[PDB]
Amino acid sequence: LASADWIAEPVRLKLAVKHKNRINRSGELILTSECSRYQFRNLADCLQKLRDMIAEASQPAKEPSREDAELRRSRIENMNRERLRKKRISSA
Amino acid sequence: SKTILVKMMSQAGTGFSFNTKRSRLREKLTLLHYDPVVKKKVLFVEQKKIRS
Amino acid sequence: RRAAPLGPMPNEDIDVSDLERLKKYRSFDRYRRRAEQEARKPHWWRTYREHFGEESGPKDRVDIGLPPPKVSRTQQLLERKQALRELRANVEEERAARLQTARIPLEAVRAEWERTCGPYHKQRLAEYCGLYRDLFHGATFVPRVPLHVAYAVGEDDLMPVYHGNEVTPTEAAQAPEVTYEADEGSLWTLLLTNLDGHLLEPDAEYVHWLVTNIPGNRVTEGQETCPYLPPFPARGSGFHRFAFLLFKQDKRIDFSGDTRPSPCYQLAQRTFHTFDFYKKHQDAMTPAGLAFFQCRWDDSVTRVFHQLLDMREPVFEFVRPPPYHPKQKRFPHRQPLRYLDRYRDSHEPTYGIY
Amino acid sequence: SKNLGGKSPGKRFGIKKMEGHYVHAGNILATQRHFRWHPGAHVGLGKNKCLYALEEGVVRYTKEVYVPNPSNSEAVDLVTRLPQGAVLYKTFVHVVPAKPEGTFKLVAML
Amino acid sequence: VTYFSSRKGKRKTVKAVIYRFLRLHSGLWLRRKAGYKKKLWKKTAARKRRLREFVFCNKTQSKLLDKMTTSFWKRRNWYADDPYQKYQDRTNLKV
Amino acid sequence: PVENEAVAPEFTNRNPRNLELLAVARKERGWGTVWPSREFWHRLRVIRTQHHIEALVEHRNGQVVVSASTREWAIKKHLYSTRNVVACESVGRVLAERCLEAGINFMVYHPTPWEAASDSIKRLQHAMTEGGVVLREPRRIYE
Amino acid sequence: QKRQAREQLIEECMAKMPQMIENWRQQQQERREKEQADKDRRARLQAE
RNA sequence: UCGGAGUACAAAAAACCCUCCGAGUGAUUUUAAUCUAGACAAACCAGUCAAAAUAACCAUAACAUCACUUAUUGAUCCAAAAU
Ligand SMILES: [Mg+2]
Ligand SMILES: [Mg+2]
Ligand SMILES: [Mg+2]
Ligand SMILES: [Mg+2]
Ligand SMILES: [Mg+2]
Repeated sequence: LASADWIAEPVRLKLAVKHKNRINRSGELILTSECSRYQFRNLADCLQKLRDMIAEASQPAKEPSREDAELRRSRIENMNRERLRKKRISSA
Repeated sequence: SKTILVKMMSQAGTGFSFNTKRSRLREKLTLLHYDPVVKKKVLFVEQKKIRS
Repeated sequence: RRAAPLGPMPNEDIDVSDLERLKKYRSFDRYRRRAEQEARKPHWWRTYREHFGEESGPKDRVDIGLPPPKVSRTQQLLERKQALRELRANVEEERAARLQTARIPLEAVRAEWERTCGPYHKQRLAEYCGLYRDLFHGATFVPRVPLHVAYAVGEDDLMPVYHGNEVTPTEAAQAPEVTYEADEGSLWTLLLTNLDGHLLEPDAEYVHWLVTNIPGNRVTEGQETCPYLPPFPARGSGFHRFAFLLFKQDKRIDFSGDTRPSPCYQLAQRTFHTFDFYKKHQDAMTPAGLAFFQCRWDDSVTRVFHQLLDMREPVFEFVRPPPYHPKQKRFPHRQPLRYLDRYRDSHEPTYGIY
Repeated sequence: SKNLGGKSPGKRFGIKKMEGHYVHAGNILATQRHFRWHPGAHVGLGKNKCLYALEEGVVRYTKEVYVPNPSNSEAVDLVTRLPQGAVLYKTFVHVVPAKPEGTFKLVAML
Repeated sequence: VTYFSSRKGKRKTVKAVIYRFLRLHSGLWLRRKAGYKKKLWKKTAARKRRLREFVFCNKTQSKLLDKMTTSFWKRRNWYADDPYQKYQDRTNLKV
Repeated sequence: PVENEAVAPEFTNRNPRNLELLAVARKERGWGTVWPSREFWHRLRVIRTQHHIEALVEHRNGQVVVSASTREWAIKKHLYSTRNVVACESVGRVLAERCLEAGINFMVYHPTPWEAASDSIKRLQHAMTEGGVVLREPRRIYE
Repeated sequence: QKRQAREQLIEECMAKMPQMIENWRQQQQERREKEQADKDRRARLQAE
């Protein structure tokens, strides 16, 4: 991702921030395809995912919409966790 | 106490009709049904009378 | 044919005749209490608990812990009745109670709870979370002495670590501060153990922070056997458990086999067994403190894996067993057309010879 | 003559899976006309009082206390008319799950 | 069934079978549930779905229909955008 | 290769709360003909005797996880008339903070129709909600 | 053209749908209220 | 022709121009969807259940309910509607 000079610096930064879950320790972004039995279709799926990520990072109107079905539990858990974290005592 | 069979057409624009049983001594029937075309609660009104 | 009952029948005690003179309950909740009391008894017939794992029913757990504090029952009861009387003598309390506008000193209530009955609730929570089963497998101890653990996540921001809390690895990257009341005549040892997260051995556990020969409360003054290592739960398997075990010891225990090097970044060297540790040093130390928290993967675990452990971050997932399908029939009678799709390897068209 | 209509085939209302039988999800454990066996753990109840396993496991039969729904007027009346020491008991059918919920498998080292 | 025709001497086929049945090349026969268009206002949604579903035939009925039909209807057809081309063949049948 | 690179792909998590917290654990669907429903992971039970009020959270196996009772000295010494509505809200708030400490955020409460309309237990539910513990345990993933 | 006409008619009929729903609810409520008032006044006049 | 009880006492099935009840539907609104594992029953045709996933209502149900609820029903073909 760092050495990929065919996309802009802000785009590279956005891919690094968003897709860090699929970035190797060597900095190599990795795309996976398993759907079809033909390597042609598998490579087509990989390239389509790459194009989609590039377009998503390039478009500036991304509102970062989030799902709610599986996010309410996370929100409640964070709420209740900082409810205990709110203790204010100096340390270190 | 004879009933009636009436075909109701959706008022959501799309053509979707369902048959329901109604009493003869009742007025023109109008209910709320589910239209699979639009997937919403839509008012249905009695359009035709088919079977006695 | 008939068979004699193998014990007393449930409703064979009350008299069938003369039901009018027999007292009856008129309350569904009262019947519910009676039924739940009956359902917990060891009946001689097949029951739900026997099939669904009552865990061998009663078990004589071995207690390895400090004796309970000795208090005068009569004096305690006298003081408690005196306090209740002096509280009830007030009239402002009565007015607040009737007007339903009265607050509670929650911090105080927690203080007395942890003082008098907190250890037992903590022990039963450890039982429910399975700490004893994986640390000693045959022994239970009551955390007689409170142990307050807290991480520092900022300049004025403190994350407490209670029993069963959830703590982020980013919040737990730094070493915590631990406090517990103790006189300046005793020695203590503190152990942070990662119960779940060992990649190789399911029955083993990791070390994170072992400090020994703590003089009273000043843990920083005591020597550290194992340097602190931040939690590193895997991305797939979440919600690992990390337990703080506090041992009170009489003698000054000195050892060389449990000592770790200064870096201590090898998972092979950081392999632990609390059962073996307590078997080796059982004569002196006695467990008296407990503090365990749950921990899941976050954005700092990958940094811990890469920079510190010098490895590749492993990623897991929660896979499910494949759906069960019966043996395929030559002529599936009255089955839908999609029957042939249940036994299809792939949704691609194979032309064998064409 | 005077008696008519007495002919009608049996409905096969009975028990399908006994105790110890290994069933899969959706298997009809037992069908009934009135409530003879009540569903318990991992056993769902159909609209026609039939009992079907919800998880793959082993079928068991137990005798357990019966606490009815408080909205069930008839059963609530029966309970409130029961004497002090009487507790209702019913035969419940359970499915004890065998396979675990799932497994944590390594996919890739990143 | 006319086993020997009077003109060609061949074996004839009954047209009702082909009008209301479909044969996959693997040997299976596909049919529609009887009564799927009758009195739909009187039937539950589950029953209507069950009637709408396509169903197969057992060995006896399959052999009967094979006897009634000729060899032209058991041939391999490669249609353009055939809905049942994926079902024409049988896979993973362990007998 | 690296000595630590060993993975043992069959990863086993012995934590009994792991699947419950991941919301993929097998909830006990079932009974349907008896009350209350046993499809949950943690259930809140409120016992209102004629002298004391107690509130428990119980696992599916029936074990008591976290309990707060007006019989406890800590609440008894700070509370008057351990049966009334202020006692009920007191025990509710104490159980709420104890559950937050224990790491339980979701429970189920199944009261009787006459109990749900009571003044004390409505206040207990409100106290739990304002203390941070939420009812309506989340649905199981791939139920 | 047929598809566009169908979509336009569907949109036109769906735009006014909440209005028709509220009108039908109001009509049914008025009908039941009038029936209740008639029954109540009949009972009241019969009582005297 | 269909259902309930006895014959047919305890898994299922089981006959008589055997003994008795019944059905060829009413009332009301919650007008009750799609897709799909796995099963019951069954000569065949038919009849029954149903987890997960989907769009709308509480953001916690939807199996329409009651009348012993079980029976209240009819295959192709062919005729008609607006498909
Ligand atoms: Mg005492
Ligand atoms: Mg009979
Ligand atoms: Mg017969
Ligand atoms: Mg069978
Ligand atoms: Mg579902």
